[PDB]
Amino acid sequence: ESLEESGGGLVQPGASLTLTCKASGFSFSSGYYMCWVRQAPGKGLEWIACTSGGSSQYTIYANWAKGRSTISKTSSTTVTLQMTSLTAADTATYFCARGPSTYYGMDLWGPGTLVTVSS
Amino acid sequence: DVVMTQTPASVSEPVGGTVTTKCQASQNIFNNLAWYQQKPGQPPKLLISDASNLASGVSSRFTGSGSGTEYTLTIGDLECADGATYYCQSTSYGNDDGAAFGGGTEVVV
Amino acid sequence: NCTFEYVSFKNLREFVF
Amino acid sequence: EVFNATRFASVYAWNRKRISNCVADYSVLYNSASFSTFKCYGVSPTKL
Ligand SMILES: *[C@@H]1O[C@H](CO)[C@@H](O)[C@H](O)[C@H]1NC(C)=O
Ligand SMILES: *[C@@H]1O[C@H](CO)[C@@H](O)[C@H](O)[C@H]1NC(C)=O
Repeated sequence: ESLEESGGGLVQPGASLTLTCKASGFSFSSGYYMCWVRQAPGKGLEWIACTSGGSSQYTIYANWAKGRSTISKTSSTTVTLQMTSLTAADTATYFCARGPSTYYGMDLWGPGTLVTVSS
Repeated sequence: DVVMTQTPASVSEPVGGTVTTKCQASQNIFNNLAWYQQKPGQPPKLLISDASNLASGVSSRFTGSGSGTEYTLTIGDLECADGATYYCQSTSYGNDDGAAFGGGTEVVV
Repeated sequence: NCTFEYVSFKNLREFVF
Repeated sequence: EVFNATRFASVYAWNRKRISNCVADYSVLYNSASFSTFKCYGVSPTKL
């Protein structure tokens, strides 16, 4: 299918930003989990959080962003991740990926959206 | 959250050779591993799931092995288009173990 | 369904429940 | 006896057991490496 992101770009330091991932061709059923992952411009990937689909409200947060991220499902096709107290170290490219209920690997990755934390 | 160390940081192999990558887990994961290949300017693409299963459209050259805390990724018959960065990830999404990535490894033809 | 289970006139047995 | 039983039940009418009033040791399940599809949610195997 397809996954798309919107709401990125330039964000002032110390502020809060909202990033939305939109699905096309399927629904966020309980058999698929949303996840957020980031990439530094010249470094590797860093996982952020995930949220189980369907009626379940089960969410998992990373240790580093436990107090600085909030992930929740708004609808079966749109969803938002909010991060607070943005710093220059958070300048990264965010990827929206889906996870099958089998605990298999990430398939159908999003193109990614770049966020810049600068004045 | 489980922390994942991937070695070596950089590897270089000739054309047609075999390149191996080692991924270590702080605690036991019981497989639930995923191997990815990322080209510059491209989102990562899945190669191996469950540390032993190959997905559709994935060449037999990529092979996954290991269990417990030690895992191995082997790429045989390296090609000019295989130059990329490879990553390993635990797939414990709602298990409180997290899905933290390890240090990526780049391959040089 | 069973939710719990337990296995352990000269005589006078005195019980309090 | 639940795991290494003589024979399991059929999938359509599966073997059903209730565990309560017990000191359940999940460490024996955790240490065994014969399991290849240890897939659960809500609780970590080490913190179970
Ligand atoms: C046990 O009792 C009733 C019997 O009709 C059953 O429907 C119910 O689900 C059971 N109760 C619990 C708490 O499991
Ligand atoms: C019985 O099953 C348990 C499941 O935890 C396993 O650890 C153990 O090795 C098994 N024992 C035998 C004798 O098969």
